[PDB]
Amino acid sequence: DKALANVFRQMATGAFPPVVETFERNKTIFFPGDPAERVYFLLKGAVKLSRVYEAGEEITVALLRENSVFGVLSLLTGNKSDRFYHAVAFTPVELLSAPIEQVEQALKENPELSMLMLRGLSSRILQTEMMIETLAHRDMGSRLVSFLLILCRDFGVPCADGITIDLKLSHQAIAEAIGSTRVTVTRLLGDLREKKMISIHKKKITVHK
Amino acid sequence: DKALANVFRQMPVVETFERNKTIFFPGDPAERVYFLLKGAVKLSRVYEAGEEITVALLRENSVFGVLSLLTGNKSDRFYHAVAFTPVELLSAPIEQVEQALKENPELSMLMLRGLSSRILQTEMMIETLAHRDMGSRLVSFLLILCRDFGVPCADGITIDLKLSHQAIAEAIGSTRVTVTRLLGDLREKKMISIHKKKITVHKPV
Ligand SMILES: CCCCCCCCO[C@@H]1O[C@H](CO)[C@@H](O)[C@H](O)[C@H]1O
Repeated sequence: DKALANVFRQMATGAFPPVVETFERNKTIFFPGDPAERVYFLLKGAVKLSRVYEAGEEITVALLRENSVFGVLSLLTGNKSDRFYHAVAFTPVELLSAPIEQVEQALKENPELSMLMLRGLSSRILQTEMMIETLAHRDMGSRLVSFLLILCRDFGVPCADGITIDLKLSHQAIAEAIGSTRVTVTRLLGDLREKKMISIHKKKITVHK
Repeated sequence: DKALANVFRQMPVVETFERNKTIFFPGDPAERVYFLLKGAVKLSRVYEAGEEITVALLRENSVFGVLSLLTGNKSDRFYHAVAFTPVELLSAPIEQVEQALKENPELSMLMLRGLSSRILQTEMMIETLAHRDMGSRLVSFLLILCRDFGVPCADGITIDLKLSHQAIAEAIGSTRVTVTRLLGDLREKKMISIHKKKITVHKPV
């Protein structure tokens, strides 16, 4: 729509437009250690962004929803070459991507684009802060509940009993987000279901509240 | 430094806050934007269910109090900003910032670096808070302080801030006594030493 076409207009630099890319569920968009080459704009689906820290642990930093920008921190920084993030297609994803150097060029004396970028960084901050609340819980049960509520907000569809998260969710993908094992998540969701707090239909979780 | 002045010249009150004093409260609308000149600011977020959790430690040259505007929460912040140590800062009414973001082309470009820095600081608190044991959380938090406020040492890195056990506990979500005993254990192991209420980390490595 008009918003998307605007992004094309603000990103034109006399070479390629932003490219459409699609990724299947659970496919990696970019790996830590890989050259940080492109900036991404999420059109459909959910992206799990994680960071590999200095001691080497990988931790989810954000569950990015449609309209988010990512892969762009390096450009806004000093040092640039090497990605320390892992981006994964949490669900099937469609996005736009452009070389970092194109973004850097397009930003040049372009208040409209830097304002779009500012809103993007601000959304990234808010989403990272949601993961803070999730991971601050020392018990896995509460992390799982907080994570489900992120998904309710990002992808939830109202219904009689509550809110249906509008994605087919694997237990392993959930475990990876919250730093648990697939086995634990299956146990916890079973506990939640037996307590009548959630129901599951065709792999879509409905949270009753 | 020169960059912070640059952000300001695009966009008035000088204020000081003593240690632990609140700069702004959650539930209050965003009234001003703040440029931090001296000291440390602890930003925390109040979440829907009512828990308050640290989201960033801000150091000199940070700009804060503007996020809420950029995200449509000008009418009621869910952030709490506190002088983690005694602070000095410059502030401006948010209406003037709003005006500048709409007139001055170069302004939002100059703010991208500040927001990027905020993301990186929030991600450090992610790594700290994801630790389920308080000992690891404390150590991670001490390392954040070493990066953000550390001064190179023959002994190692000295965190150049005078911090109370209670302020540390609040930041990492622990009790005062837990932090006291953990710092005690770290001193017994020679991993840190404390002189004139300043912590030196001997090998952050
Ligand atoms: C295509 C690869 C380069 C990415 C830079 C694009 C910046 C996108 O910016 C975004 O555009 C959306 C649509 O209007 C908005 O709704 C967002 O709030 C905004 O941050």
